[PDB]
Amino acid sequence: GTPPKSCSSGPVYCCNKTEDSKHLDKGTTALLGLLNIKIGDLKDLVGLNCSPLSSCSAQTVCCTNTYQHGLVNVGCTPINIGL
Ligand code: NA
Repeated sequence: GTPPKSCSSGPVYCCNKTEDSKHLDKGTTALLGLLNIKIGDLKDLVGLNCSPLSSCSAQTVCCTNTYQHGLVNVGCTPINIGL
């Protein structure tokens, strides 16, 4: 029948690291600048080195956008796909 659903949009991502969009470190801010992502328009979390799931030992999040094969994700919120 219906398949299981979690994120309203996109797949569940497994991200090595997540950061508050309003407290990014200087390295992450620079990388986003390099990608021409406008930081002031971001909400929630930024994920770095993210891959979509179809098991994750790091952070499982739902994101609005993924860039450069998951180097950076934006609009990410924590999600719990377990019990
Ligand atoms: Na762990």
